[PDB]
Amino acid sequence: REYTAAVEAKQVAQQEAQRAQFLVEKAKQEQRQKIVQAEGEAEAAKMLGEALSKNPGYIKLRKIRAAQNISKTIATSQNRIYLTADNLVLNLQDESFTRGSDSLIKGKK
Amino acid sequence: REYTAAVEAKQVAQQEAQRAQFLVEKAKQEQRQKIVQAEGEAEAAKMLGEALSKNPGYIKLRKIRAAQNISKTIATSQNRIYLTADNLVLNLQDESFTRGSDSLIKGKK
Amino acid sequence: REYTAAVEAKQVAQQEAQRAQFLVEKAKQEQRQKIVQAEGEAEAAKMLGEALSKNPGYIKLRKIRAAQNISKTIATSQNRIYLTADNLVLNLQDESFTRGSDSLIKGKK
Amino acid sequence: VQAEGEAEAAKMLGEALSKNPGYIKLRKIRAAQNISKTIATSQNRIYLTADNLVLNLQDESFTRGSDSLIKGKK
Amino acid sequence: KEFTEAVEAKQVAQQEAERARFVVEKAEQQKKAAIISAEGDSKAAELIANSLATAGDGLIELRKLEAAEDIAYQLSRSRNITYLPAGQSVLLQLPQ
Amino acid sequence: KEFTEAVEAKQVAQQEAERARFVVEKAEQQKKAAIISAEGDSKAAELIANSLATAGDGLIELRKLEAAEDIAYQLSRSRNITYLPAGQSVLLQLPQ
Amino acid sequence: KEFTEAVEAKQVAQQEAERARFVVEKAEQQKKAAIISAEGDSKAAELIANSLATAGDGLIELRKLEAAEDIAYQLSRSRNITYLPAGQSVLLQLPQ
Amino acid sequence: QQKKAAIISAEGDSKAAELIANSLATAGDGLIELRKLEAAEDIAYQLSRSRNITYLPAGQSVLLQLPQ
Repeated sequence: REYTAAVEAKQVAQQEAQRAQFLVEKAKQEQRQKIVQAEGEAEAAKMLGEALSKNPGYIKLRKIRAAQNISKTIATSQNRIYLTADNLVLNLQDESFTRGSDSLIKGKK
Repeated sequence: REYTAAVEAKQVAQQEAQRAQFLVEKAKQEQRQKIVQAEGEAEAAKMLGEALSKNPGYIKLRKIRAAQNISKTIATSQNRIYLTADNLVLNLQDESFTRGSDSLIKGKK
Repeated sequence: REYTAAVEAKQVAQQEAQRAQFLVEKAKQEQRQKIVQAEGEAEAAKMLGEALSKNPGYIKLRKIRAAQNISKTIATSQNRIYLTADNLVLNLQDESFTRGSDSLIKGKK
Repeated sequence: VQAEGEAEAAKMLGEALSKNPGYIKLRKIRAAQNISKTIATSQNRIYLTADNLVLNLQDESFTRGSDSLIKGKK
Repeated sequence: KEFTEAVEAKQVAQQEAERARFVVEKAEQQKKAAIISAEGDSKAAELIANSLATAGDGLIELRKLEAAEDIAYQLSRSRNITYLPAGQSVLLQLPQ
Repeated sequence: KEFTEAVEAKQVAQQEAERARFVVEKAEQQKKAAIISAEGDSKAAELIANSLATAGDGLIELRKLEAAEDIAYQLSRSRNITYLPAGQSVLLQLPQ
Repeated sequence: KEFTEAVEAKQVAQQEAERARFVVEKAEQQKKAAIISAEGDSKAAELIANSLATAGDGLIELRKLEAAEDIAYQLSRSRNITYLPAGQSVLLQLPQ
Repeated sequence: QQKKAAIISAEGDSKAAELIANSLATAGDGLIELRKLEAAEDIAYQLSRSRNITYLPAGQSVLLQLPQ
């Protein structure tokens, strides 16, 4: 079973070493394609880095809008979870109520 | 199957690269459409900063009103979020009653 | 049972020990085969080490993007998990909010 | 006479096995041969500690659970 | 079975390698498209960033408050969502 | 029975040994090709690492925010997953 | 019953002594064979350590992470897996 | 007779230890792991026939509400 199988495997492995350098080429083309897919991801990466790493203005607002896209997606989310209480600062009558978001005075944030 | 598919896909790929420049135009248009969704968001942003970076007043008041609205739709929310003891002070008799209600003092807010 | 079994074992073992030095050879070729499969892996590894060891830019973004890939997979996941909720940092009214994504300023990440 | 004999077996088995109950570990095994002969009629529900059976196989509790013996941890 | 399959794979792979040179071209074009769409999103975002940086954190927090209404709106289409205060020593113990 | 089995194994071992020498050569070609698919991925990764090192952590955090939406999208196609604070004395429990 | 059995064990144990002689001649060879298959694994590994030392933790990390796609592909056939943050007072519990 | 023979059966398995023990004490759990994986195949055929196998956390003040 494995004797003729291995001999034919050696011959087809000559053929497939030729076709495996050919795979170098073809999967190189699919490599550029997948590079380019994850590099549209990466151009999102660049764009957002240059835009919002100097100072996260919309990365602040995207902590926000993407915690809310996460929690516009928490519908699927059976997930038990825990945010923090001083996050939603449901501390309405508190000293640290607007320690949470008088951090709007930049420096606390 | 993948041979005829590949060749037809190469010809369709030439015509679809032309249509892909057309797609670049169409996606600049979608660029504008989502630019503007979050730029109505951003009109809110620019003005809310100019009116609150002075001192977060509607942001104080909108932590309060977003806590109120968060409660308000916690009503329909099954969420086993909570609050806890002693800020909305319903230790209705307490110093903390004058440290959650007198927490409204500026400096403590 | 064990007498004839042992005698046939010894004879079959003479020819099988010839066959098993021959297995040193055979398993050596399988050795190099497994070597080169996990070397596709390994030189992907060398290349990624030049990609990332210099600076964990995509090590950071891939902690996170593998988070999201692992997550697209955690669809099937039952695995009961945690965050540190200051990881997405959904801290939707908080100072620690803009400590999570003022880590955008390189150095805290 | 009886108590001296039995509790003196206890005496000196005790010194020998309290420099280490290592023979008592090999005796877990050998008295377990006898116990596989006999205790077959049993229902024991005996939970014990993690680091015997293999696959705690590279964290602290088992690096001192089986891998302990590396000179430096014993 | 691997001989004819290997020959057809080589032929299909040459067709796909030329088609995939043109698909790397297509991928540059489709990335113009995807960059510009994800940047519909993200250029809306950068103009929001400019608004919040020049004006301050106004709607940083106020879409952290308006969209914080989304928390109470949307948390418990499931049944186990909640939170836990910080600056403290919480004994977190997730529900069952 | 082990006699015939082991002799057959000897002949199979000869053929597999020569086979596998050339499988190692074909695998030099295929290691290049697999490095190349992993290059699709990993070279997207080189350009991402360069992009983020040059431009800070924008999408380090914004695939932690934008594609963190994936976390809510996916975490819960089962019913016992969660995400939960720290920076406290959190004394985590996990459920039945 | 143990008289004939004892004599048989006597003779068969001498035969097994000689069979042991050549079973670990065979097992000189079989130690080598198993050594060498595990060496295929472990020399993929020698050069993997080489690749990730001459280059670094790139894919020491990313075949955690690209392979964490596999973490999630493989874990979930089970239904009680977890991963829970450090920097806390976790009293980690387990499900039922 | 087993003075000789047991001391010897040890000599064998024991110094199988001696050698792997140098392997580990020198550098660590390298074939412990790799034959965790040869194990995976065969041995964890056997140990996936076995039902429940959890893991444990690390780096925390860990505890456990063990199965009832």
